[PDB]
Amino acid sequence: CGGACYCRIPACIAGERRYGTCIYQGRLWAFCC
Amino acid sequence: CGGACYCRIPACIAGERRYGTCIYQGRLWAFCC
Repeated sequence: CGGACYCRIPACIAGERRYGTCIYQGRLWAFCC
Repeated sequence: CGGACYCRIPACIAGERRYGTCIYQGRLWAFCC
């Protein structure tokens, strides 16, 4: 629980920060932790 | 708990499935959940 990350379009959730980009299912996403 | 996934080189660990790819700090990683 915690210490991990997610992919989100268009942006990360308030409280999180964008650390890079995901490539998933042929779309680009924000990589958020 | 936030995100549940990680970026790993070279591959995911036990208990995980690869969902895509991360672009992080100028390189490519396995996106694992």
